This record gives sequence, C-alpha cells and structure tokens, in this order.
Amino acid sequence: PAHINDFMFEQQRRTFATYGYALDPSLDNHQVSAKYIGSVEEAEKNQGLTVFETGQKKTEKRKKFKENDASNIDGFLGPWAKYVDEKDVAKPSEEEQKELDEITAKR
Amino acid sequence: QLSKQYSSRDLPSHTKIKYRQTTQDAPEEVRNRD
Amino acid sequence: RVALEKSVSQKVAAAMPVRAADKLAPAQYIRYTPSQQGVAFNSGAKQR
Amino acid sequence: MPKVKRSRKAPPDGWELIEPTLDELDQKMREAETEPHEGKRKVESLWPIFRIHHQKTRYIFDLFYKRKAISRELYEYCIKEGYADKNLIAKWKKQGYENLCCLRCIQTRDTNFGTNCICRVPKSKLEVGRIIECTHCGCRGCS
Amino acid sequence: QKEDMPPEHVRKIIRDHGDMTNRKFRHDKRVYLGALKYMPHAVLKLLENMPMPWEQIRDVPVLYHITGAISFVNEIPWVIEPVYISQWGSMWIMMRREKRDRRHFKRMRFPPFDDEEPPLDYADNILDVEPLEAIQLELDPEEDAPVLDWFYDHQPLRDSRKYVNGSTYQRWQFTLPMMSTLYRLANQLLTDLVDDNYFYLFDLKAFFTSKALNMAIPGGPK
Amino acid sequence: WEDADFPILCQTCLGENPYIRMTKEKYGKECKICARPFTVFRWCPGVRMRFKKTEVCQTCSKLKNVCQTCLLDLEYGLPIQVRDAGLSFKDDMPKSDVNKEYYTQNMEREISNSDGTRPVGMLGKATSTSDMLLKLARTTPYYKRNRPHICSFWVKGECKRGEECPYRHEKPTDPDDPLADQNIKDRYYGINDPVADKLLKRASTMPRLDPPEDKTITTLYVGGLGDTITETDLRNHFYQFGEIRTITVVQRQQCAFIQFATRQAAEVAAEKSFNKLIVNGRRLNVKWGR
Amino acid sequence: NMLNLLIHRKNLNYLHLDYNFNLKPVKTLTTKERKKSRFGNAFHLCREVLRLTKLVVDSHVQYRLGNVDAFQLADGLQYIFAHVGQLTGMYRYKYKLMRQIRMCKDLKHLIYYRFNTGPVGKGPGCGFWAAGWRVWLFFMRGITPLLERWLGNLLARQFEGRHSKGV
Amino acid sequence: PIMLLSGHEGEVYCCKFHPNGSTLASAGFDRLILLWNVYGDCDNYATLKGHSGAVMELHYNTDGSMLFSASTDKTVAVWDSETGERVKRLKGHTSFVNSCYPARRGPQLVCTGSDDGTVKLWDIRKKAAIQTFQNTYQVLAVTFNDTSDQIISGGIDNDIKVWDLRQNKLTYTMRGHADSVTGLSLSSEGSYLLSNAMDNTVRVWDVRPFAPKERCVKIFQGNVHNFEKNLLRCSWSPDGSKIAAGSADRFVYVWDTTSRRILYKLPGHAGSINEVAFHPDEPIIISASSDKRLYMGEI
RNA sequence: CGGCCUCCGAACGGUAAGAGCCUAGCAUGUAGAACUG
Ligand SMILES: O=P(O)(O)O[C@H]1[C@@H](OP(=O)(O)O)[C@@H](OP(=O)(O)O)[C@@H](OP(=O)(O)O)[C@@H](OP(=O)(O)O)[C@H]1OP(=O)(O)O
Ligand SMILES: [Zn+2]
Ligand SMILES: [Zn+2]
Ligand SMILES: [Zn+2]
Repeated sequence: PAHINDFMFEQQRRTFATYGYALDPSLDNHQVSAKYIGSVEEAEKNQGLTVFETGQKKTEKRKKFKENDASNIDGFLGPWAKYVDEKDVAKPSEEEQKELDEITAKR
Repeated sequence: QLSKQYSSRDLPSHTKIKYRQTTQDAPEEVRNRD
Repeated sequence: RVALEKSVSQKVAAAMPVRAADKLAPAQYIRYTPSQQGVAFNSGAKQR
Repeated sequence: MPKVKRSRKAPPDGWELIEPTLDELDQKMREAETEPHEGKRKVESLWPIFRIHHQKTRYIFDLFYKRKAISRELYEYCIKEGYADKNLIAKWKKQGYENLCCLRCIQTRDTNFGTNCICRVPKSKLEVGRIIECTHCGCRGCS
Repeated sequence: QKEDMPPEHVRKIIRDHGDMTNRKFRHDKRVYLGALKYMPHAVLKLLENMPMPWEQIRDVPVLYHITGAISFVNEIPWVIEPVYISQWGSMWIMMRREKRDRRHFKRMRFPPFDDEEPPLDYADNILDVEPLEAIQLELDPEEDAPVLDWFYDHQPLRDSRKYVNGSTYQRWQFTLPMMSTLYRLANQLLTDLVDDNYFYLFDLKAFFTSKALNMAIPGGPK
Repeated sequence: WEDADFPILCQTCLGENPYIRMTKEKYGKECKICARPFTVFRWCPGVRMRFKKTEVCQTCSKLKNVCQTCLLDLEYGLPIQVRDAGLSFKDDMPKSDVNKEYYTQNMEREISNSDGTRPVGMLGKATSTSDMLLKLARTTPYYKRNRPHICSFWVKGECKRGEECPYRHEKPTDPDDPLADQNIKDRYYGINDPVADKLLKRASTMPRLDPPEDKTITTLYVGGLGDTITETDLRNHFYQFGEIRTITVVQRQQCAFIQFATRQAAEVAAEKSFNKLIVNGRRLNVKWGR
Repeated sequence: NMLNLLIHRKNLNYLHLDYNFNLKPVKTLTTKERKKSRFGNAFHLCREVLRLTKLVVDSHVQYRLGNVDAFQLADGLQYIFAHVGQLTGMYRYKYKLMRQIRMCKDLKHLIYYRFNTGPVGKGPGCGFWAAGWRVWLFFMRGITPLLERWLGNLLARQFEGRHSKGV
Repeated sequence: PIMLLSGHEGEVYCCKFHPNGSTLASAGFDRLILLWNVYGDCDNYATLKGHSGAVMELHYNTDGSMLFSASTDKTVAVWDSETGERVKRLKGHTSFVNSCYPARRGPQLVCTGSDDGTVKLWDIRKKAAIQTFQNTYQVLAVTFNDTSDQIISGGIDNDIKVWDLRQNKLTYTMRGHADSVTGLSLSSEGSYLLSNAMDNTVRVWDVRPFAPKERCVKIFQGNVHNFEKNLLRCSWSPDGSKIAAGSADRFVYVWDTTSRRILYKLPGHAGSINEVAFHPDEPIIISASSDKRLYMGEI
C-alpha cells in the first residue's frame, strides 16, 4: 500500500496518454535514473513535454466551425460546435453492406 | 452471502446493559464479603 | 473484547439492512510488483 | 400556450424585443421535446434539450451583459420566469468557463473518479483530435 | 455543488419510458422495481406539500432518479403561524358566505377518471391552460393596508430580510399594525377567552387525576 | 462472496501505461466458474482500447492458475488444455450442477487455508515447465486484444456516430473459422478449445530432433559448430548428461559427432539440444550420425 | 409501473392492475393460480395508499384542466379525507386505521355543527380540509417505516429467494 | 520501539524537535501544525492553527521559545510556542514562501526564500523588510552563516549562492551540483553546510574566512527523485557525525561523515520521507513521510 | 342548577396434487481470436 500524490500521477498519465512516453516509475532498491519509457525517441525529440505543460505545437488543429450567436433560431452549436473537417453520415462501404446483408442471410 | 431479509424482532431494542451498581451487589463487594 | 465487538457490529449492521450508507472512502494507491519481468511488457518498467 | 406567467406582475419593459426570440425558442424546445425516441439512442436523446436551454440562456447572457441592450429588472423577470439559468450564468461569468455547455459538465460528483467530462479539457492538451462526445450533452469541447 | 436542471430533462425521460414495455430500456426494469421500497416516502412528501386552496400553482423542489424511477418532493412546507391562521380564517368566511350565496353546489364524482382512461400527459394537456380564479378573499385597502399585496403569496415575505431571517424562511419579526390587522382577520377561527380560570376542572392535570381515580368529569373523557 | 487485493491477469490484459486506473465494485457479478458473487475490478486497457474487467473468482483462478481476465496461463500463456497437457496434467474438476457446487464450496474451504502466494495442488507438482510449453509461449504482448468488436452498424453501413463506432469497423470474421466460437466455460474447462487444437497441431509440426533406426548408431552429428568451440566444450554440453564414448569435432565441415555410452543419455542431450543447445551462441543441430 | 412490474415479474399474466389501482383477473383462475397469485398486507397496503394519493392528485388535475372550481375542489378534498373509509378499503389491511377514521368523523362533526351556525345549509358546500389532512399525514409518518420494512423484505425474498434452509 | 506516529490529514513535510527535545513539531499539507510529546508513549497534545497554504517550513529558535513558519500562502509567521498563537504575520512576500531561517543567538531576524525571485531579510519587530537580494529566480532553501553576516541560498540554477549582508552582492557561488538545489543545513560546527539535491548526489561545503575556493568536500550517493518533485530536506547529526536524509524511494538514508558508508538505508515506510529530525540530545530520529504519518527510530 | 350515549372488517382455513409436453417471455449483452526462416 504505497502512498503517493496524485496531481503528478495525473500529469504522468496525461503525458503517457497523449505524447506516448512516460517517466519510468519503477521504485527499485537499485537506484535507476529518471528515464523516458514508452515512445523513447519521441520523448527525446520532443524534450519530454507533458500533455499538461505548455509548449509550442504547430500541429494542425482539426478544422472546426464557429456559430456563437444565440440569437439565431437554428444557430447555436456554441460549445457543441462540430469540427468542420468531419463527415455528415458515417456510412460503411457498400461492399461490407452487401456482404452484411448476405451474412444475415447466411445465419 | 449475507441476505437483506430481516425481522420485526431484530429491530434495535434494549441497547444499554444495566450494570450492577454499587448498592445492589457489585463484584467489588463480592471481592470483600465474608 | 475488541475483535468480538468489531465482528458483532458488522453482523448487527447486517440487521440494519437500510444502510444509511457512508460515502466512498479515500482512493487507493497501491504499488504492484509483477512477477512477470521483461523489457517488452509494461513497456519496460519493473513496477506499476 | 407560452410558459404561462406566474408572478402576475407586469414584465419590465425590455421584454418586448426579446419577445419573439423567447417565444420561438420555447416552441422549438416543445417540438424537439416531443421529437420521438427513434431508433436514435437512449443516451443521445437528451442532448437537444440542453442545446435549447444553453441556447436561450446564452442569448439572454449576451443581451444583458455583452450588449447592455436590456434592463436589469427585465432580465431578472426573465430568469424568475424560467427562461434563463441563474447558476449557469453565475458560472459563465468565470474566467475559464465562458462556453460551459451543460451545468452538469462540471459536476465532480457525477463521475466515478472525481473529475469533469473531457468535454471540459481544452483540446490543445489533448493533441489527438479524436471527436469528443460528452455523453450528457453530446457537446464538442465546450472548453 | 450539485446543480438543478431544466424540467424538460426529466419530463423527456419519463414520457420516454412511459410504462416499461419497450425492449429499449430493459434494465431500468429491475432498478424501477427496486425503487418500490421508497414509494411510501414519495407519497408522504408529495401529500404534505399540497397547494392550499387559495393558490392555483405551487412549484416545489424535486429530487429524482436518473431513470425516472422515483421522484421525491424534497421540501418541508414551513409557514408563519399567524399568517397561516389568518389565511385559513379568510377561507372559513369565504366558504360559509359562499355556500350560503350559491344556488346549488355540485359534488364532483369519484373516481374523477375512468378505470382504463390512462393518466393524461401534463405538458400535452395541462401545462398551458388558464388556472381558474382561486378562493381569494378581498381585503380592504385602508383596513388591511399593512398586508394587502403579500397575503396570498405562496411564501409571503420570502424575500425581505426586513421580515424573514433568510432564504431558509425562519425566525420572523413583524410590525404591530400587521399583527392587529391579522388578528382582526382571523377573528373567526379564534377563541374569545382572555385567561385560564375557564378551564378550572377542565385541564390536562384534572384529566390525569380523573383517569387515575376512574372518575369522570361531566363533560370530559373516560 | 470473495474479497480481493487486485486482479490476476497477464501483461497483455494488464496494460502498458505506468499508471493503471481500475475501479472496484464489491460483489459485482458472478464468476461463471464459482457461480457465486465476486469482486469486480475494471481496468482501462489502452488508449481508445476496450476497458476490461475481472471475469472470474480469485479462487476460481488460483484453482487452475490462469488469468482472471486474459484466461490464459500466467507462466506460459497458452490455452489451459495445452498448458495442462504440457505438464501432462490431469485435473478432476467436477461438472454437474450439484456436484460442481459441492466442489466449489469445499474448494473455497480448502483454499482458505492458503497464504495467497501460489495456486493450490498439482499446480506445483506439475511445475516442470517443459520446453514444449516454453516454445509455444508467446514472446511479445499481443495487444490486439483490447481492440473493440465489429460495429454491427458499421458492418451493414449504419454506424452513423462518426469515428466513435464503439467497435472496430472492419470486415467481420467468417464464423466458419474454428477460431471464432469458443464458449468461455468450455475454454475454462479445457473442453474442446479449437484454438487449443491449433496449438496442438503447431507444437506437433514444430521442429524436433529425429530418431534413427538401429540401436548401434550411437554417433550423433551436430551440424553448425564454428571455430569458437572446444572438444571439452562439446563434452560439457554432452558429458554429465550421461557418458560420452568419443567426439569428432569436424572443423573441415564445422560439425561434431558424439559417440555415446548410454543411448538414452544421447537421446536426452540431443533431443533437448535440438537447435537450442546454445553455448556461446551457435545454432548446432543434434542428430544421430551415419 | 412498479406494482405492474412486480406482478409480471412474478409471471402472473392472468392478473392485471388497472389505473385506479384495482386488481382484476382476466381469466377464471384454477387452484394453482388462485394460490400462486395471492398477495399480502404489504402489496395491498401500498396499492390502497397509492389509490388515496391518486384520488387526491386527480381531483387537482380536474381543477387545473379547468372542469370544476376552486370551491368544488375544496369540497371534494374535504370529502376524500373524511370518507377514506369507503373510497379505499385500507382498513382491511391495517385495521388499526380505524383510529384515524374515527378521528376524522369526530372532526367532521365538530366542523360541520359549528360551520352551519347561521343560515348556512347542511349540504355539500363545505370544504375545509385542514384537519383530516393533518390526520392522514400523521398516519403516513407512522406507516412509512413499516411499509419500508415489509417491502424491503418482499423485494429481498423476490430477488434472492426464501430461506427455507435455516428457519 | 517502532513508535510510528499518525493523526495527519495529509503528507508530513516538515518535522523537528524542541531545541530542548521536549516537545515535537510536525506538519505538512494539512495547513496546521501538530505537536507531540517525544517520550513516554509519544503523546499528541497541541496543534497550531491558521496558516492558509501548506506550511512549507517550520523553524524553531535555538533556545526553543519562538516558532517561525513559512507557508505557501505568501506569508511567513511567528508564533509563541508558549501559546501556539501568532506573534507576527511577515507579509509582503509576493509569492510562495518556501523557506525561513531565524538567526541563532544573533539579534532578532529571519532570512526567507520564496517563489518570487527574491531572497528577503525581515525583522521580527518592525514588520518591515531589511534587505532583498534579487538574483533572478525563486529561492528554495536558505541557511544563514554562523556570524549572521552571510545568507546561503539554494534555487533553480544548481549554483549555490551566498550574499554578504553588508556588501549585498553575491559573496559565494559554488558549483558542481548536477541539478536543482533542494536542501541546506548548517552543522553544529557553524562551518560545514550540507546540501541535498534530486540529482542523486548530495554535497558538503565549508563557509570560513578561508576555504580552498573550491570547497566541495564530501559527496553521498542514494537520494532519489521521481515525477513527484517533492521537497527534499537533510540534516547533520547534533554531533556533525551522521548524515540524515529522506527520499522518494521510501528509504531513509543514514550515512556517516567519516567513511561515507551506508550506515542504514532503512525501510519500514510507505510514503516518501519528506523530513528527518535528529534529536538534540538522544539517538532519536523522526521520519516525516508522505504516507501521512511519522516514524520515531531509536539508534 | 344540572350535564354521563360501547360497537362497525379483511385473509387463511374448500372447490386436489402431480411428471411429461410445447412454445413466447425472461435473462445474456460478455471472454477471446493463429505467425517465420
Ligand atoms: O359515515 P360518514 O362518512 O361520516 O358520513 C355521513 C354523512 O356525511 P356527509 O355529509 O359528509 O356525506 C352525514 O353527516 P353530517 O353531514 O350530518 O355531519 C350524516 O349525518 P346525518 O345522516 O345524521 O345527517 C351521517 O351521520 P350518521 O351516520 O350517524 O347517521 C354520516 O356522518 P357521520 O358518519 O360522520 O355521522
Ligand atoms: Zn460532458
Ligand atoms: Zn455536456
Ligand atoms: Zn461541453
């Protein structure tokens, strides 16, 4: 029943999630060094920045809309505003559709 | 495997033990007596 | 007296059945040492 | 036929220019309410209701605070008559919470680990751009 | 903190589920069932906040289950004592003068609905209709000035920290004009006694002695 | 019901991130083995990877020493039919309803007298993990396990939720495959697991050293020696494994030949040595010479 | 919904509970069904308490739908509370109710024979329902723990099973 | 015995003895300060109140009568151990005050390190600032010099610094720390200073009228850091003999000055040890750990 | 100067017990998923 703090575990988890590498946590009686585990060369080339700590990313932010006038009768997507580079209807290939009808026959 | 059934008789009741007081006959006076 | 009374009070709260529930206790933080050791799993760390 | 008015006191005098907006928003709230329970889903049929609610109260949030095109006492009447959302507003007034979608999206008790929805985490910290659907509102990154 | 919701939320869930026959819900089945153990709480709560015939609509805080299984009116109906007595005394005078001045009172029919006439939908039927003048009595503007506006309010002086301790609605302080007007108005449901030398052999202790001696006062209990 | 400290599952089922998050519910559901209420701990497997949950009583687990989520053994990680047979193991676990309930009850009684360290019974007296099991054992975390199902909507077209199809929107497997419908209870009972029969066919076709005809062929050719080897090193490879009679280390062909003093000793050394007698890193081939 | 789920989970298809909370069979019931379909004071006491509240709610629904009147509503409520004896039929499941029922008759007598002190007539136009309201509310204060215990036990025995093992 | 102490709402960050060794001070997140009897059964009597942020440093006087405490809520505070009630609220500190150091046997004064970018001197009497050396960054550790004429500080530049109280410029800067400076402690010699750092290496120096101008004398291996980056604190023995340290491995580190061997790496703990207190009279140790308790080891 | 005014109704105990038989429901919503010189 170790006792740790959490905010640092949550920062570690944010990193290990969105950057893919993690500060290795093993608390061995063999004194290891602070090492980046997971996507090692990713953390190395990224200088170890965690998903929480601010750092510069020229990553293309996914294309979004913005209708913020709540006076429009049919307007306000507001906080719910769709990302504009998204499809309308998620329809899977006609191929798998015909094959799925066929399999629903097969059973 | 502890059930949730229950009973009218197992409701809490008589929840303090009357301890035998000083004048009635406490184990102290029994320690003494001849 | 001590161990007795604890087991008593658990069996007694059994006859509560309407538990006026207490809330959920503080979160558990546990250190796990797998017996499986190896560079490939846990992506290379000896503890979680 | 409207949200029939209880106070019996006369609405203060900026009501007449939010009048048709409020009326229309109520009508389409009614319609999106009776909108029946399709093969749609059961978790996802409670998004439009918060959409319309947040819609209306944002409208009034502008028309009192960002324009000052309305009287204090009118807008008070229009909360007390259940169009607006006094608590949503008193939070919206915060620094990081301008677009908080549904006032349940920050309820810390509403979730097992004691957090908010990922609907609240700013997308820059996510960096993964996977469409985020907060179950409650359906909303898309309110913050 | 835990915060309120639009009413249409619950209303949608509940008219959605209806009577749990649709295979869609199919798990709130068992939760619905398990909610039966508390149905006698819901009923006591509902019935102790009923709307007190001079008001046409009363709104109350409602706590409910995220699948609509149960709905506890979460409120305790505090009232100010002389306020309450005076209002019901007004009711007394109105009922008597009215049934005297009415040509023939009709008795409504119970059950008011038929056995398989399902319960009606609130919104779709009763939400918007006009609520039908209540049993208000008309107080005199000179005689009853100190109250004339706030009398028949659901919780009258709810918001005036000059009169009410707060938004919890306790600990009231009142003006003597107010009090004398009220007194005069609740004059009907009241005792025209000034002291206790009336109840000489007619009080709790006399009755306790009687009960113990198996004797009976002429007009007292046995 | 039972009460736990944490689950029991392999690394694959167990996860990758250093900080794992799992929620507990006491008396959450019914072990399809012990049939009774268990605790349920639910673990977040991977990024957009299906949250798993503990799926067997901890005693139902310590019984056969397998994974309470991954369902495969915890030492090797092959089907339980396989691992048992690879120990030559033969468990008498009862099957019928009353028989099984009586068995489970006395089993929990007998396991209550344990210290929580290792499975009960023959699970230790079969701990000679045969190189057959070692070789059938997977090497890296086959982390395809935490990918979702086939989004039946997305199989017909319908999965209109965008990318949030709750399931991998791929081509659904033709259930004609024996690797498709393996009833969890049967997989636990070691009852006709077609994946286990596949492991049997694989560990039957996998290369092992061959036997010769006449008993008097006691010369054994080890192919692929190299010039870092010694005759005493070939000996120490095949010396106390019996007695050797002679050894020819062919340096003009990079091989060896052990003439033995016990035929079964030769068999032990060579058959255990097939392609895996790795002293100083050279893949030798153990056969019976001409 | 709760009570109907209870029936139909018990698999009693031949009984149906209608909307004024009367329980009515749709067949002729054999013995085995006559017996399997018996219910006890828990089920029936809820049924009848729900029936009282439904009658109250539905007088109020008539008023707000607009059919009746404020005065007609008040008089109807007074009725309901004085005549709980012949509307519901709860006394048959907790015969200790007649405490309450005698209390509401005594109030009725007091109120009426002071109410018609003058020209006022001895007819229906009297709704002054504070008193009987108090009475049945105290009755409810008392009955809620009892019914919670009985219904918890009914549900428990429904979902776990009855313990004929260690009686 | 073992004598594990408990009662804390959170992690225990700061622990020390009476400069008598009569009553014991511990504290951490909980924004109050627990005090105990060290002897007997290790009894827990009194709790100081008030400090809004986590009490980042407790500091006695050297006799044992007054109590200084630097709390993260922008303030240092003086209190009477006689009472437990605050004598001064040393405010003005523009950000998180980490460290406080009251001068021993000199006139009444404190040097304070904080999260602003300043080292600040303050007087107990004036409610006024005496000096402020802005190097450029937040100041994490401060210990005086035994003349109370230099101020030693450890911050974020790994470059251990000392100010002249009179010449007011950077008197001594010494370097060799592999990463940030986390703990300073002046031995009872008045001369040697002890410094821990998360970089796994801890250092000793000697601040004299003459030291070799490169005064990195003794170095100890074992201290750990992790993704927590919690505060690390160390001490000498009352005899300048045993080096006492905690760390984020759950091992309390006991070395000697002389052979610099591992005298102990003691387990027992569940939490990362955030402060070790040596007894001014006894072979008594109290280990304040992030497991929301303490230990009292006898050696 | 005398006053005195119980009550009140429902259930079980009566209209067999059975095995088979057959089919809705009702529950499940899971676990897994393959390899080389
Ligand atoms: O049995 P109950 O429910 O109480 O009601 C009736 C009735 O009541 P409603 O007017 O409420 O329908 C009359 O009572 P009053 O109105 O006269 O008070 C009546 O009185 P009479 O027939 O004497 O006119 C009668 O009395 P009883 O049954 O003793 O003959 C009796 O009221 P009570 O039962 O309350 O007496
Ligand atoms: Zn959300
Ligand atoms: Zn939301
Ligand atoms: Zn949102």
